Amino acid sequence: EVQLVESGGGLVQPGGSLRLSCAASDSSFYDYEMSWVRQVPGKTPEWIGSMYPSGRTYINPSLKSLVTISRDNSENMLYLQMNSLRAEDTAMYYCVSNWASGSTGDYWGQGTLVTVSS
Amino acid sequence: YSKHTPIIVREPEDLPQGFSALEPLVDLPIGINITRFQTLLALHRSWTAGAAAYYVGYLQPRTFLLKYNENGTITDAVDCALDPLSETKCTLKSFTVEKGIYQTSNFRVQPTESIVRFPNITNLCPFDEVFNATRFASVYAWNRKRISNCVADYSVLYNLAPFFTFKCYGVSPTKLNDLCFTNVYADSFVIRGDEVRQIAPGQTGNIADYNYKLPDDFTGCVIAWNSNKLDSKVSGNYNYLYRLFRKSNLKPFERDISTEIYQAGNKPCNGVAGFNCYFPLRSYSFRPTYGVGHQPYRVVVLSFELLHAPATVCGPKKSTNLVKNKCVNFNFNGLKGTGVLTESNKKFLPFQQFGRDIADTTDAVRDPQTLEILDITPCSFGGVSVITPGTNTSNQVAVLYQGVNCTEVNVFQTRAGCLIGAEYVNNSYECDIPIGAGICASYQTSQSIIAY
Amino acid sequence: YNYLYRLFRKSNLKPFERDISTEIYQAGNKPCNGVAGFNCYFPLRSYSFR
Amino acid sequence: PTYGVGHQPYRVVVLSFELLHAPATVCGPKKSTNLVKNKCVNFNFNGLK
Amino acid sequence: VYAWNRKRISNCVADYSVLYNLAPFFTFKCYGVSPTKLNDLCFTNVYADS
Amino acid sequence: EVQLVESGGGLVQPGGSLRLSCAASDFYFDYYEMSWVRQAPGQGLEWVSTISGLGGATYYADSVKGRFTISRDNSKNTLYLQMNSLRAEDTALYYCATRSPFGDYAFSYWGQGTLVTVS
Amino acid sequence: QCVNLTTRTQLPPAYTNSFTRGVYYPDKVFRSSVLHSTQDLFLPFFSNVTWFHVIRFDNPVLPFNDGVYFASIEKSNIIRGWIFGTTLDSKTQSLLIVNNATNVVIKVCEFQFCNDPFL
Ligand SMILES: *[C@@H]1O[C@H](CO)[C@@H](O)[C@H](O)[C@H]1NC(C)=O
Ligand SMILES: *[C@@H]1O[C@H](CO)[C@@H](O)[C@H](O)[C@H]1NC(C)=O
Ligand SMILES: *[C@@H]1O[C@H](CO)[C@@H](O)[C@H](O)[C@H]1NC(C)=O
Ligand SMILES: *[C@@H]1O[C@H](CO)[C@@H](O)[C@H](O)[C@H]1NC(C)=O
Ligand SMILES: *[C@@H]1O[C@H](CO)[C@@H](O)[C@H](O)[C@H]1NC(C)=O
Ligand SMILES: *[C@@H]1O[C@H](CO)[C@@H](O)[C@H](O)[C@H]1NC(C)=O
Repeated sequence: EVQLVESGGGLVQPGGSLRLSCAASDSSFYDYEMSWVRQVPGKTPEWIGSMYPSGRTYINPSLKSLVTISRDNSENMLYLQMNSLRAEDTAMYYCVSNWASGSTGDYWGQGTLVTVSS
Repeated sequence: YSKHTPIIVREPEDLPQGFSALEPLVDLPIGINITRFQTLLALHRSWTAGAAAYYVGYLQPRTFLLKYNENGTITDAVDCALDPLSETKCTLKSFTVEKGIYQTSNFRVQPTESIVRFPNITNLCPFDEVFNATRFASVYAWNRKRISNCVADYSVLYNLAPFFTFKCYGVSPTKLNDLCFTNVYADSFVIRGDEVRQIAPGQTGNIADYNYKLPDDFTGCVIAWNSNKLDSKVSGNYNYLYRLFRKSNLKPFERDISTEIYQAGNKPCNGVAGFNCYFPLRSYSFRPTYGVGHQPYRVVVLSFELLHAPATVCGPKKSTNLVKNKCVNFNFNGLKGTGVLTESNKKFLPFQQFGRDIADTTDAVRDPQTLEILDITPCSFGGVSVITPGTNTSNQVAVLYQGVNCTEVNVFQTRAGCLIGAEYVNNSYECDIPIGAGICASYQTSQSIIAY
Repeated sequence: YNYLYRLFRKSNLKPFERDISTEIYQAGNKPCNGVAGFNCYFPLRSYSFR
Repeated sequence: PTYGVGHQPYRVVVLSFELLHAPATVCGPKKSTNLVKNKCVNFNFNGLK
Repeated sequence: VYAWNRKRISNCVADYSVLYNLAPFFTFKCYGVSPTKLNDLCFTNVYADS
Repeated sequence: EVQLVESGGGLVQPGGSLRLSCAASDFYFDYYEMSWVRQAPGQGLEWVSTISGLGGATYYADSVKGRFTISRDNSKNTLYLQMNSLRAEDTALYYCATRSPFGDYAFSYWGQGTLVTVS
Repeated sequence: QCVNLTTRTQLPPAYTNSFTRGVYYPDKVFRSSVLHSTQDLFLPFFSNVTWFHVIRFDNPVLPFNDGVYFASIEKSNIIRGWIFGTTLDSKTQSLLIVNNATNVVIKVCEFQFCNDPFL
């Protein structure tokens, strides 16, 4: 009934990092699988991270040892720290809880404006 | 069968005008499929073919009235279906029919079509989110969409990508769309091309035992179409996930939501994912340049359940086109029989569907979909009468169709029927063979059967 | 995996007749000619005795 | 004791009947009513109804 | 079963209405007579097999 | 093979409650169908309820359906049956049995069964 | 062995009339002075049978639906047997009959036939 997700964004900052964090409202989130999907025009599907309930995460074979995800429950807000920002990262990131193996009760947000161009 | 007999005179090399019986010779233990034969000659290479001639014919299922002699030899025979005279001699069980009119058989035409005309199909099962969604599911975790009361019409699945498997286990694909089950679940996922064979009841395969375990007695279907056109991302396609490492195999139709670490050795890892500690999750690699075995395929299975509950899901109906002015088989959801379907002027009531008469038989039905009152009437039928002046006089016969207008079977229409084979003269002689309604037949003169 | 059995036929087979024809069925209007897809099924299954 | 119900000893009891031209001696626990005369009734004797 | 006793019953008042108990039956039926309304029929000699 | 038993039957007042929580020892129930069957004195094994293993819905029964409900936590083995407002003709012999889908309606191995009476 | 013999021209066959011929004994029962009516596969009267003549090596593979009335009239005994089967492509069984001048050799096997069988 409420999303309360995808609050943030960034500007063109080459060679820096992204502190994009998307919180979650107080609900019955127990077996949730948070992830990040880009929305660049032309390539709709995109996988970045994983939020398995056991605490372990899975990174894509392309960006190996490039994206780091840490769990934070101080104020119910997930963190994500990456480095080595490229120039083709212009897209619209999302924080979807109903990732793949879903699409039945799937819901999304509004979009975090993040773009970089040298 | 065979029979050997010489000739009496120098024939014109044609079939002789005689009768001969054939005796059985051999009854070999055979029965293999035989449909074509060929005769061998005897070439006398001094190549010369000689002089041979045969009269190969074809046999047909017919009835014959065989006359046995005092010594057990067949002398005469009747075809029983060639001419009305043969049919008369067949139904009379004789060979010298007397002068008069004889009833041989009953004329009756046969139906042409097999229309059904079942009611409409209103409740359509939800198949727009399981065959047209963007991303169905992964392999390590699959979805399950419970379907409710509807009629599962699988004929609409022809609009998908061609060259897709439709192997239905247990049930028969021909009789697939006539089955009232109680619940049907759809499990959709995307795997590689070389893993489609692994989706089967009890077959060896890594994905078939670590990701999805199909039971051995599974009675459903499996659909897998090529997804290389839309599910192949050139820029690092890794949205799909499939498990490869696990302690043991899965139970039939089990949900493996466990994401614990895998241990191939004996040292405790405690969540490090380094040496001798691998992660039991691997992502696919879909590229439009890979082979067919590496292309993505959206696999969806339909598990059918059978309980003694009110049947929610069933099969669709044919509802073929309706034909009029022709005796066809009518199947208006409550009846099966023959009759001509014509537009009737009998006004029915909004709650009435059938129609009876004084004879307590169906004569009018209401069409299920397009409400319209018809008029069921049997086809044309009657009695076939043969007028024969006697075998001792001639062999010409006349056919009389009792109660038939002889328009849908010389031709002359009478009040007793329709006489075909005798001309009507304007003279008036004494009655020789009574026909009916004051019409009498006789063999007078150029001898022929005349009516008067 | 050496015991097989048919599943469907165009009509009821006549008594005391062997159905050895292993041709692929065609339940539609498009020519199949050995594709084994939609409206084209293999009328011979196999048992799973255990 | 651990075996399923597919093979368990069933105490099957077969009660065979026999009726010949002889007076019956065992019926149900039906209380015999009173007999009235000169009036049409529904007689329910041992083998007469 | 090898020497099943054929216990004969005579001069009795049989009440076929108390045999309903636990230990699920096999759909107790009567081949030859009616299952119910057995209290109105009188028999001359019956045999019991155990 | 399987050593499933029944437990929970007892004397219940008209309009009371009862818990017929059965269990099992070892069998594949994640894709089987578990059901209940009652046995009125002098009648057969009438159907009561059925919980699906592939789904999770509860297929109910005739007019007495508006008072019964079943559930399952699916931890090791269980099959509950909540009794609400039991009437006079509700006393029968319930048997916590099961079956297998994708086949005939012939039920699988049954249980020892219990008895519940109302008075 | 089997050889490929060329120089075979195509010509249309002839036709004639079957004058009340083709009647055999249906069963082994002996009748006398009766008129019995059977329903066996006989040759219909005036069936317009073919008139394949050999003067020319014209031996075409003719269909065998339910029966063949082979009536050969000759003196030099050119007809010495027949060949049966379904396709004669060394894939299925096929029946063979040979009528030698001293005996008859009938055997059904899967011989390697060809399009030009002769003697
Ligand atoms: C025999 O074979 C032919 C062609 O091969 C075909 O009619 C069918 O397969 C078989 N027919 C029968 C009646 O066995
Ligand atoms: C039938 O047999 C008798 C006695 O042998 C004989 O006289 C008669 O000619 C036979 N009939 C025919 C048609 O050969
Ligand atoms: C999927 O969508 C297309 C067009 O949107 C449609 O033609 C097709 O019928 C749909 N699939 C099904 C199974 O209805
Ligand atoms: C069935 O569908 C046809 C096609 O639109 C319609 O004309 C007819 O009225 C429908 N039948 C009923 C009973 O509504
Ligand atoms: C036969 O058909 C003609 C033409 O429709 C009609 O005039 C005549 O009355 C019909 N006769 C009978 C006996 O139905
Ligand atoms: C036999 O049939 C052929 C082909 O239809 C025809 O040309 C010929 O005249 C027929 N012969 C007879 C006697 O009917």
